[PDB]
Amino acid sequence: MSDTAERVKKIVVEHLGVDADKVTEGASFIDDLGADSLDTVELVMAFEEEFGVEIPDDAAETILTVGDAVKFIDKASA
Repeated sequence: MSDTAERVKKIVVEHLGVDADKVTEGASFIDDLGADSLDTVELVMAFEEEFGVEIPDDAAETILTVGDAVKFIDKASA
């Protein structure tokens, strides 16, 4: 039913190569996936280039769980 969620999650599943079910709003790419700030940054950049938006650097710091990254891309998408 979601437009941005499905997109973000999809890209994450095709990029990370993990399960989609695991990609939930409360899914932290840091712990849930056991990744570091690096992974988060990379993902953010990918989505930014995919949708074609412009966000600050601090944004990557605010993006912890899927819901964060998704909500961000959707917010900047407008």
